[PDB]
Amino acid sequence: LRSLTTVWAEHLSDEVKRRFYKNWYKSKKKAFTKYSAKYAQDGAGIER
Amino acid sequence: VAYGYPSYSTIRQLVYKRGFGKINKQRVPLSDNAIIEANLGKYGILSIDDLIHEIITVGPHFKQANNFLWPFKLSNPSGGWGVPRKFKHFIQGGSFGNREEFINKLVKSMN
Amino acid sequence: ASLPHPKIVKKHTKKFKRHHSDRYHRVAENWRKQKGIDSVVRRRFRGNISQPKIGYGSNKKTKFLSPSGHKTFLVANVKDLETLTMHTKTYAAEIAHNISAKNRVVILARAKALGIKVTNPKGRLAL
Amino acid sequence: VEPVVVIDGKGHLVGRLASVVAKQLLNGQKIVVVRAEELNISGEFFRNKLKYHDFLRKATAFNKTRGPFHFRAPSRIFYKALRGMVSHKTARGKAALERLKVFEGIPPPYDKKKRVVVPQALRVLRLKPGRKYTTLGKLSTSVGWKYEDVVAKLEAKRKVSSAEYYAKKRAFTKKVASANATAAESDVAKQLAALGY
Amino acid sequence: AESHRLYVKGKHLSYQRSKRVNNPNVSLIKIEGVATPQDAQFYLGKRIAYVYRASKEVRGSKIRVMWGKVTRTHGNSGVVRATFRNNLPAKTFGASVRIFLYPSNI
Amino acid sequence: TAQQAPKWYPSEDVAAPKKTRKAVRPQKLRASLVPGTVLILLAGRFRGKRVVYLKHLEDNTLLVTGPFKVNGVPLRRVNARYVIATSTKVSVEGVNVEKFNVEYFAKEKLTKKEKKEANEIKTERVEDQKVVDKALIAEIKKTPLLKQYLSASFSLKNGDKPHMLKF
RNA sequence: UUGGCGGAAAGGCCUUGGGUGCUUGCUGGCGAAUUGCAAUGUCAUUUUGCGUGGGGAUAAAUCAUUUGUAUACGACUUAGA
RNA sequence: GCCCUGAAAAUGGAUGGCGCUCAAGCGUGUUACCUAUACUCUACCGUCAGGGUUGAUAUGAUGCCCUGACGAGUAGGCAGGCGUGGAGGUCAGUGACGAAGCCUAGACCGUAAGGUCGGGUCGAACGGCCUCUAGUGCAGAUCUUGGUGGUAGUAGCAAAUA
RNA sequence: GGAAUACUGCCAGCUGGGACUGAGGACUGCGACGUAAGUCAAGGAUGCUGGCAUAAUGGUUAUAUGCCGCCCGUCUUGAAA
RNA sequence: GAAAUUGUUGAAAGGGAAGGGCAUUUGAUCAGAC
Repeated sequence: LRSLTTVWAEHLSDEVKRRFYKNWYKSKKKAFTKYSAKYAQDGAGIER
Repeated sequence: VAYGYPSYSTIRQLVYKRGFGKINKQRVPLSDNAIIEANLGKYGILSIDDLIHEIITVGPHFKQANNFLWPFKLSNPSGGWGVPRKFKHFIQGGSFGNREEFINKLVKSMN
Repeated sequence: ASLPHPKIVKKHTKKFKRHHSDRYHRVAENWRKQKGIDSVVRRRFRGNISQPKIGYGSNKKTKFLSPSGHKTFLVANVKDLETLTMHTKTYAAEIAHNISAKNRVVILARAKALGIKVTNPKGRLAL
Repeated sequence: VEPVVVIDGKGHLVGRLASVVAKQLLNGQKIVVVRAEELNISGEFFRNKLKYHDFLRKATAFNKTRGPFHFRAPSRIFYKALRGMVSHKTARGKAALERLKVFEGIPPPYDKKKRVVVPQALRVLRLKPGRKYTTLGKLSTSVGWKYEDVVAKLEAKRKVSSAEYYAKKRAFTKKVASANATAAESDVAKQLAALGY
Repeated sequence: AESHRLYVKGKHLSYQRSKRVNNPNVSLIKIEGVATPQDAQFYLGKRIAYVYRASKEVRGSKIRVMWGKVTRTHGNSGVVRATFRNNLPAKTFGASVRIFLYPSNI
Repeated sequence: TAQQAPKWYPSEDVAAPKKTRKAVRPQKLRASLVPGTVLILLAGRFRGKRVVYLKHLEDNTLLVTGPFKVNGVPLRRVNARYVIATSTKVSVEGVNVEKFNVEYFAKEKLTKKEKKEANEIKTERVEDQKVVDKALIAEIKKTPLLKQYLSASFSLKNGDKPHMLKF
């Protein structure tokens, strides 16, 4: 088995995105922010 | 040893190519009929063919003729020995012993 | 411009080093034959160092010949240099390590006059 | 002569193929092997299974993790049979084996390239008719290879795309095979025959 | 044309050796297309050049050549022994050499 | 002193060599070389150029020309071993070649003082060549496709075995 | 440039239109020289650096402090604009 | 005849390994081919043997040259040499304008012990040659004396209440 | 009844290709071709040409590769032990 | 003012030793003849 791809939600809660930071307090939190651009468009990046 | 009967051809090539004289207790190449004249002139031997004639026909002075010739130094046979193992009798599939005429074939490869 | 000589042949140029001279610091590299009962080098096993022997003796007609074609002859002063007056084509002069920097210019100026090749005409030159 | 020679192992004896591939690598020739699962080995199945269990006994007693690693996948089973015909502990032998790639089925790009066979290593030409042999794929899944079916399913999908490719190939060439015919018995065509072409 | 090759390919196979001892003064070369000593009989005396590359120029090129010639047949598959002016470095087992067609006999 | 002296000295007179017994004799070309033959050059700038053999010179060299108009090979001399001789032949009758000789090709090697830091043809050489080829080009015209043959380079392609091919 | 196909390691394959170069399918003209009788006679790919002018986005980790689901020490799990 | 049973030992394991089934096995035959310091021919080294050579100028008659054969080696014998301290003679030797020593993956000679040179260092004695003489040549002796390592910033520096 | 061919043997029969060697240094000897002159493959290589003339060949040194190589001294029949 | 033994700088190699022998590529370096 090899992981083909991953598709995340449009909005991620804070507590799940603390899992991606070792020093959460000093950070712009800067996660998936460019990945949210895949949403806000009907058929651009997600469904494909 | 591996011995046999040599023919005229076999003797002739040995002396012409590998013929060496034992003169003054030194091994000297023949390369000339005068050398034989100096030593073997006492028995009526003048040229290299006179010496060979004493070998092909075992003449009255064979011993003096034969002893004048150095022991020949031959090479390994050019085509191999023709057998897997040398040290079996020629009858038994090896090489040593009396082979009647096939010493001519062997010696020429050695020659 | 020395006399004609056959091509210089050495038959062995790597220096013979004593056995195990590289292993220990006390065993200096100057050759010494191994006399041991169980020495591999002494018995001449395969893959071991080679011992000096007369078969390595150089050709007599080119023995002692430096690459230039002249045999070397250490000289001490002008008188000793003159000994090579008539023999420039077989011998070369050499100035001893103890001949002073001021004296050396004396022999070179002379050797150039007689045309005798000096192997080391650069020692103790200040420039 | 090709920069890479791709070999289909099906119907080849594991050893004789391995020797031929072993010599080629040491000679600077690159080999890629595909469909290792259908390699053949002489002998019954239960005969060859036992030999593998004997190989499974040998392991370093005081620590198994360092002992002779017994690989199960057919590509590795063939690979072991070849590493022993290469001086693999020397820097030349490492260079020899890096010229080698062994595969299950025919993966990509090797699928769209010509595959050859080694006629001196073929089961049909070597073995006597009526003997008994094995198929490495049957054996490897019998000692712990977990991907017999994944290969089998994917390969059938491979052959499907190949079957139509032949169909376009054969249909297209047939039309080509006709145009040259009507170009025959021509002034150029007849004279090349005297030149043998 | 796209073909500009005026030699015959070959592979430097190994040194001349016994089971345990190799002789670095004589090399083993395989000429592709040759399968019998009779086929190889043609190439005897032909010139051989091993062309390699360096990172430093010697006389205006980054390319260097080691010359040599075919001495005699080896084996039964038409492998040939070649002795070089300077021995091939033994990291070229499997390297490609070039067997030029001169001195031609034809 | 440094070392005392060598007690004896060797002679410094160069000894004359013994009288040799090596006489030079005329060279024997292989039967494959006949004037008029088309050759393929194996070395030099013009390696792989099919070219015409005209004469056997004195110093074992083969006077050879393109002809120059066909492929651009002038009147040259090449070694008897650096050529490939074929079965194709072109007539050389009525062609004057006896004018050329060894001294005709004289280079006048430049002095060591002349050093090429960074950076021509004789007039008489060119008019010599145009004289010969005009008698040969017309001869080529009779055999079809020969003219294109002599303008075409030679090469070896894959699958081509020299020991098996025929030239 | 238009459209598809390929996930086993797809990184490739097919197809549409137009523009462009050459064409040895056939016939011609013009230059080859001098590398001096050979010298691989230098034509490939692998990485990196240094400037071009052309776009594009503007972070974390570790130490230190802290908890104890951790702990001989490192390590581990938490918290801290 | 081959094969099979009879045929059971202890770390995992050995036709040398891989591996081999009209064999890459067993029996038998014919060729081709591979390669030892062996055999042949040649060059060079040395030893031994047999010889030539007063001839002036020019040196060496222990010289120069010709001819043939031969070359393993512990214990052991003989011979030619290399090297060190000191002595008689010689070079009317080297040297404060740098002796001797010491360093030098810089140079040359000798098969070798060794010899010479260049650079660096330092500062006051030393060398070649013919002979004479010996407290004359070290890897070893659980060697003698002095010096120094790895172990290793390790063991540890924890009884008598703080 | 008459031949051919195989096999074995012989040629002081002819001829091609490939490799390694070039030792010796005035003449002297033995032979051949020639009427002679003289020539020669006959007691050991010369003739023609090119490039380079510098680190290019080569020495040494470190490393890389292929193959080989147990730690010396010692007593012992036997030592890497 | 040597060696053992050590510090810094420079160069090189390093998949359960290191070193050694025969040959050559590579880098460095160097002599002689012209």
